[PDB]
Amino acid sequence: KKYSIGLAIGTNSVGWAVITDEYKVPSKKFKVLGNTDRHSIKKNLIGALLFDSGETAEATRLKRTARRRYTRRKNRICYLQEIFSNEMAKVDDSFFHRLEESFLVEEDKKHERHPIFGNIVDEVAYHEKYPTIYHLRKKLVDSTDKADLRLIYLALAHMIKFRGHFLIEGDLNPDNSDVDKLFIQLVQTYNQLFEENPINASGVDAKAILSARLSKSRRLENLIAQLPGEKKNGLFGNLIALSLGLTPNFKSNFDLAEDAKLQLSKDTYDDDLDNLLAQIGDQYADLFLAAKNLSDAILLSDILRVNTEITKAPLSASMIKRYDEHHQDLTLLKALVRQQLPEKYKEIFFDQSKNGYAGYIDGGASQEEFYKFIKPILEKMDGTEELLVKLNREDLLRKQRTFDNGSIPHQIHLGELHAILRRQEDFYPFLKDNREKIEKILTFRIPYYVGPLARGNSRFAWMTRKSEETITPWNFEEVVDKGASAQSFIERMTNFDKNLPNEKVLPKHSLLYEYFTVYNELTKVKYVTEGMRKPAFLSGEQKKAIVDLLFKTNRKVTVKQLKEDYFKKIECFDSVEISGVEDRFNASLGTYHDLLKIIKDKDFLDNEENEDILEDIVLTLTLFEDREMIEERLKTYAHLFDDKVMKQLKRRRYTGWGRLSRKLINGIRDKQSGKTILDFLKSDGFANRNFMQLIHDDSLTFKEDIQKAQDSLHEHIANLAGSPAIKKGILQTVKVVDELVKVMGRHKPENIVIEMARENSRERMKRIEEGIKELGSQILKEHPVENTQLQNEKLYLYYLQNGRDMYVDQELDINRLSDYDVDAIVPQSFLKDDSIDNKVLTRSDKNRGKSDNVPSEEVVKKMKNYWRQLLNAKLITQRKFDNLTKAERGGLSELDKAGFIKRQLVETRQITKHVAQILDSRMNTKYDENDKLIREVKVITLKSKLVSDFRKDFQFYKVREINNYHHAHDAYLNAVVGTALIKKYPKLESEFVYGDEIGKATAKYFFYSNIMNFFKTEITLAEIRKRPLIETNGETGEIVWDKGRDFATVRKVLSMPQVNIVKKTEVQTGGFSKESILPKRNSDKLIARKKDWDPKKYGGFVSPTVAYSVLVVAKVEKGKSKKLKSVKELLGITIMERSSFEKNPIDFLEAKGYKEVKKDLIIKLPKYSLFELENGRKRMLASARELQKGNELALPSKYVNFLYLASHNEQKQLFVEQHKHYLDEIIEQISEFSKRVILADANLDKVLSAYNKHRDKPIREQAENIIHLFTLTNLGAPAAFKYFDTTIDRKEYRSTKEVLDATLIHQSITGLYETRIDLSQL
RNA sequence: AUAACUCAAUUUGUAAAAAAGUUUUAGAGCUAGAAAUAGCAAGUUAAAAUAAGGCUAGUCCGUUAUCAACUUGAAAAAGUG
DNA sequence: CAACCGCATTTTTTACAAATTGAGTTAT
DNA sequence: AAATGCGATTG
Ligand SMILES: [K+]
Ligand SMILES: [K+]
Ligand SMILES: [K+]
Ligand SMILES: [K+]
Ligand SMILES: [K+]
Ligand SMILES: [K+]
Ligand SMILES: [K+]
Ligand SMILES: [K+]
Ligand SMILES: [K+]
Ligand SMILES: [K+]
Ligand SMILES: [K+]
Ligand SMILES: [Mg+2]
Ligand SMILES: [Mg+2]
Repeated sequence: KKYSIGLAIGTNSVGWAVITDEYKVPSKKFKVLGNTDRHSIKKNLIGALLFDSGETAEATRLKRTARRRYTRRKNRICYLQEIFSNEMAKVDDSFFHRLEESFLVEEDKKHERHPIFGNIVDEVAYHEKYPTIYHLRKKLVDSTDKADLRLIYLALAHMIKFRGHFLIEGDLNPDNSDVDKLFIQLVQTYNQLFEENPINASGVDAKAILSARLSKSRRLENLIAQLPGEKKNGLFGNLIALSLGLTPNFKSNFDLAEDAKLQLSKDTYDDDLDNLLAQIGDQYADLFLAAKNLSDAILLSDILRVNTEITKAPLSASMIKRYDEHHQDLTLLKALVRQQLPEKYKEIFFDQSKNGYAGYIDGGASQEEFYKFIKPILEKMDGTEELLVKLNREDLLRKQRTFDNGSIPHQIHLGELHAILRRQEDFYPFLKDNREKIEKILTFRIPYYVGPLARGNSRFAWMTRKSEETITPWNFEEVVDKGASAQSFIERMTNFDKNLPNEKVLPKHSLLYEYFTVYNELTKVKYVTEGMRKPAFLSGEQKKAIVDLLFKTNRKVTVKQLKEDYFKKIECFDSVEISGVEDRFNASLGTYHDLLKIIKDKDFLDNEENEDILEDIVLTLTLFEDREMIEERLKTYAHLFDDKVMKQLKRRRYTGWGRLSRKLINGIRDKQSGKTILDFLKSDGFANRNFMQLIHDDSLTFKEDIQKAQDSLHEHIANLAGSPAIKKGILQTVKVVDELVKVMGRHKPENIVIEMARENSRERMKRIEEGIKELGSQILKEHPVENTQLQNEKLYLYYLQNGRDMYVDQELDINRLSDYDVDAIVPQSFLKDDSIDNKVLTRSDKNRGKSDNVPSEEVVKKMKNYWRQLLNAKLITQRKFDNLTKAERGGLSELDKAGFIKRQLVETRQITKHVAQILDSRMNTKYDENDKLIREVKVITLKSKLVSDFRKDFQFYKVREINNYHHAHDAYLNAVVGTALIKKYPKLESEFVYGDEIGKATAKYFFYSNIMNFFKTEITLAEIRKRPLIETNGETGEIVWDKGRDFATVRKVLSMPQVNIVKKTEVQTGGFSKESILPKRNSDKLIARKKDWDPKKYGGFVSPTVAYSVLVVAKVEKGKSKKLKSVKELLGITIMERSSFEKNPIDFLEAKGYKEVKKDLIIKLPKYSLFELENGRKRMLASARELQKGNELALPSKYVNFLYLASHNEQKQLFVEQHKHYLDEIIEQISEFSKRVILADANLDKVLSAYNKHRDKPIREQAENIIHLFTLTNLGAPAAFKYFDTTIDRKEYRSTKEVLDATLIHQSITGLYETRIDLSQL
C-alpha cells in the first residue's frame, strides 16, 4: 500500500527506509518471539545494516601458493634422499633419521644429538674446518680428494633447498677473468669506428670499478670520469651503461627522431638492435657485440666478488669472503672498543635487546638497525675509517643468509652442484648414474601454464595427463601433456564470441582480425572534391587500392598519406576533404608488417591459399609463450621457409584476444549474397555497411543466424566486476529489499531509490624513482625522500613535477609548499575529481588563466613540451595530459560543461546499473498482452550529490561520528528526493529510471544545474525568482511537494530516536591464530605447531581467534573430590577446533571438562551477538572473553545541526553564538548516556575535567573536539580519542560474565523481527 | 543506453618461482669460587617446521565468498509474525 | 579484579585472462 | 594499515 523504498549502499553499511505518499515512514507493531515478557514491539521502518568489509581473494591466494612451494621443496629433498638412501645406509645407519629429528629436544630424540656424524668430537672437528656451509661447498668444488658421503649430501641438499631464482633463461658460466681485455676490446672497436676521435685505455682499471660493489649508475659515473672529453650521455657512455645492465637511450647520439633504448636482458634486444642498426648502418654492429662481450664477464659482478681463476665456486667463495672480513673487522672492532670506550663494551657485545652486535647475532636486530646503532660509535672513534667505508657500502659485518641474496640465479648453485657431482662421481658410481637426476631436481620447475599437478580434486587445476604415471621431474615431459595444458591455461579464461557463443575469439593480432578492423574503419570514410556534389563512400576497388598501396606498405596510415599518396597520385585531386577519420587511421596491419620483416616474402602474405597457415601461426604465437613449444608447433611449416626465418618466427610473440570469432568475420554467409561479413566490409556497393549494420540489417540474414546461435542471485552477484566489498553490500541490499517486501504484506513498492557511495606509499616512491631516473634528474640526490613522506599531497605533486611549476616554466621550493596552490586541471565545479589525474601543484592557481575552463592556451603553449616530458617519464598519465592541453582544442565547449553537470547527478557507474538491473528483474516479472514487460516498480538511481546538496540547502545536517543513524537518514532522503524528482519531471524517467545547436547546450547546462529548485521558495542564480508554496506537475496536476508540511515531515523523521541499526553477526574465519612463533614458556596460551611439539618444550602460537562462542550449561568437576558443580559459561570455539566441535559437540565439550551437557540449550553466538541488560544497556559479543558497546546515542537534531555549524551565512554564525549553551547541554546528554550504558567512570571523569579545562577556547575548536568525544559512546569496539591534548585510553570490557544472565536478541536483517531469550532462565 | 576499434589508466581472478624471518636442536665455552656471582673467550652456520591437519592419497587440499531465531532441508534456500 | 602497556610475518620476480573508466572514430 | 582482540605487567 502506497510506499517507496530508499536504499544507501556502502562498503560497510546498507541504509534502508520506507516512505509513504506524503514522505512519512510508517511505524508498525512486530511480534516478538522467545521466552520473554514482550509479545510485540513497535518499530519505525527506517534503519541500517552494518557489516565488516568483504575481503579480496588475494591473501588466501598468497597463502595457498606459499603452501604449494613448501610441499614441493620438501619433495625435492625427499627425491634427493631417495637417491642417497642405499649408499648412505652403508656409511651411517641413521644419518637421515638424525637429520629429520634434529628439531627435537634431547629428551625426545631416538638417536645421538649430533646430526652430521653422531659424536661430539667429529662434529666439533667439522664446525672447525667448515664454519659455514659455504666452506664445505667451496672445498667440495675445488678439492679432488674423496669426501664423506654425508657432507656431499649436505652440500647438494643445501643447494637444492635454496636454489635461487629463475629470471634468466639459458645458462651462465662465470668468467670474470677478461674484463680488462674486454673493455680494451670495446674501446678498440669504438676507436676503429671513430678514427677521427679515439678513447685511450690509459690503464683505466675497468675491472676494479665495474666489478665494484656500487650501483651500475655510480660505476658508470666513475668510469667515464677516467675518460677525458667524454660524457655519460655520449655514445660511449650510453654503451657502457648498456654493458652494465641499465636501459639507456641512443637517439640523441645518432640524430634520430625515434627513441632507441636497449636493455641487454630484455628478450627484444635482437630486434631493437636490428631496428637501430638498420637506421644507423650495420658498421656499428661490432660495437654492440663488444658491449655484450663485456656484459657477459661482468653480468654477475655484484654476487661474485672473487676471481673465477681461483675457484669454480665464486659464490661460495664470495660468501667465505663475507665470513673472513666479518671475522677480521670483528676482532678489530672489539680491540678498538676495548681501548677507547670500554664502558660501552658490555652493551655492544652482551645485551641482546640493544641492537648492538649482541642484538645483531642473538637478538632481533636487523643489519640495517645494527648499522644505524653502531654508526655513531664508529665515526666517533679513531682507527675506524675503513669500517665506515664498509658500512656505507653495506659490507661491514655481513652474515651469509641475508635479505639481499634474492639476486642469485639458480644457474650459480647449479654450477657448484655440477662441480661437486663431477668431483665425487669418480668415487661413488651411483652419483654418476644419477648425476642428471640430481641436476634436474635443482633445475626442474612446474611451468606456470601447467598449474597444480592435480588428479581430479583441485578446484584450481586444469592440466592434462599424457599418461597415468605419478609425475616426477624426470618423467614430466612424458606424462604431462604440456601442449594441452598450456592451451587450457588460456582457453579456460578467454571469452567466447557473444554473437556465436560456441565459437572462440580470434587472436587480437590475427591477420584476419586486423583486415576486419581496417576495412570496418575504412568503409565509413567519405570524401569530397570540388567537382562532386555529395560526399561519397569508397568503393571496393578504391578500398583494395588504399589497402594494397598504403596499409600494406606503411605501419600506420595518416590522413595526409591518404590525401597525397592515394588521392593526389591515383586520382589527381590537388585537394580533398576526408570525413571518416582524424589525423590517422586507428586500425592497422601490424602483424602484416611483423611477418613482412620476418618472412621477407610479401607474395606469400598476399596469397590467399596461405591464409589458414598464417592464422594458425599467429594463433600459436598468441596461445603459447614458451619458445620451445612454439617451435614444436611450427615444425609442420618448417618446409615453407628457411631455417633462419623459423628462428626469427620463434621469437615473434603476441598477447591479447579480440572480441569476435573467425566464423563471424569470414564464416557465416548471407543466403542471398553468399558474402561473409568481411566480404561486405570489402565491398557493399552504395551502402558501405558497418559491422554493426551488417549484424542488425533485416534484409541480410546475419542477424537471424546469430539469434539462432544464442544463475542464482549469489553467483550472479559474485560474477560482477568490482570490489568484493561493494558486492557484499549489493547482496545485502537485495536481501533487505526482500524482507521489507515481506513486511509490507508482500505488496511491492511504487519506487525503489538506490544510492551507491563512490570509491600506496611504496607504489608512489616507485613511480617517482622510475620517472626521475628516466628524466635524468638529480632532485632525488638533491632532496632525499621516504615512502611515507609522499602521502603528503603537495610533496607528491612536487616530485611528480620534477620540482617545477606546472603552469609556469620556473622552479619550486620544497620549503615553500604551504605557500603554493593545488589546482584542479578541469575545475571542481564540473568534475568532482580529487585524484592526482586532475590535480596540479603551481605557485598560484591564478596563473592557470581563466577559472571557468581548462588551463588557457598561453599556458598550453608555454608548458606543452614539459608536460610531454612528464608523460614519457610516466609522471603524468595520458588522461591528465590531454585534459591539460584541451585549450588547444577549444577547451571546454558549452556542451561538455552541460555534460559534466548532468554527469554530477545522473549515475553512469556500471556496477550501480547492475544493482538496478538485479532489483528491476526481481520486482518486475510479468508481461503484458503484447509480451512487453510490466514495470510495476520503478528503480531510481541517484548520485550522492542530490541528497548532500539537499542536506546543506535545508539544514538537515549530517555528522557521521555521532552515530550510525546517518546511513538510514541518507536512505530516507534518497527515497524522498528521488520520488519527488520523478513525480515532478516524469520525462526524466529516461534519465533516472532503469529500463527501455549551441543554445540548446546552454539550456541543458542551466536546466540540470537548476533541476533541484522546485524545493525552494525563493532562489538566487549566479536575478531573483519565487516559487509557490505547493509544487505540482503540470500535465497531471498531482501534488509533488508542499513546503508547508513536507519539510516538517522530514524533520520529524530525522529526529526519531529509535532507528534500527543492526550489526550483522558473523562467524569469524581465516587464520587459526597470529602467525608469530614465540619461544618456549610455561603457559596454556601456547598452541602446538605439530601434534607432538609440546610448546612448553618447543614454543608455539598465541591469540587464537574465536570462530564463534557457544553457551554451555553442564557440571564441572571441582577440587580433588571431583564433586560436580553446575555451571553456565561461554566457551570460545576457535577456528582451528570448529570442525571438530561441529563433528560431535558433546564429545568435544566433554573433552574440555564439561559433564552432563544439556544438548538442547547449546546456543551458537557468533561475533557481534546482541545482549540487553539493565536500563536498555546493550553489549555486543566480540569474543568469548570481551564485549563491545551495543547502544546508539540518539542526539537531538538541534544539537546535530549546532555541532555541524560550529565545527565549520551570517545568520548561522549568529545562531551559534546565540545557542552556545547547547555545548554544556550536549555534554549533559553524553554524560547521561555514558553513566547509563558505557560505564567507564574514569574515562568519563577525564572527559568532564578535560572539557571544563577548555571552556575558554574558541567555540569552533570546542565543537570540533566535542565531536571527538563521541567515540566514547559510539557503537562497537572501544577506541582511544583525544579531546584536545588529553588522550583518553580505551576502556574495553573483558568479562562477558554479565551476558550469561542478560537478554539475548536474535535480529532479522532489518532488525524488525526479534527473538528475545531471557538467559536468566537457564 | 548498446556494439567494434584506438590509446591509457585501474580493478578482479589465477598459476609458477625466489630471499628473508621465526621457532627447537647441533656448533665440547674457559678460568676462578661452595654459592649466586665475577672476569674473559665466542658469535656469521646448519637441520627441521612454517597454518593443527585431511582423504580423495594427488609433487592434491587447508585463511576468499556465503551465515539472526524457529519449523524443513544436505545445501542453497524455502515456510513462520 | 582494573588500569595499563605492548603486539601483530616481510619482501621480491615471472606469465596470463576478464571488466571498468574515459578521451577519441564509426554505427544501432 | 589500522585496529582491535589478547597477552602480560602492574597497581
Ligand atoms: K636418547
Ligand atoms: K670525462
Ligand atoms: K639478529
Ligand atoms: K639466518
Ligand atoms: K584517429
Ligand atoms: K603469447
Ligand atoms: K627449411
Ligand atoms: K568469511
Ligand atoms: K575477517
Ligand atoms: K594484477
Ligand atoms: K542478524
Ligand atoms: Mg605441511
Ligand atoms: Mg633460516
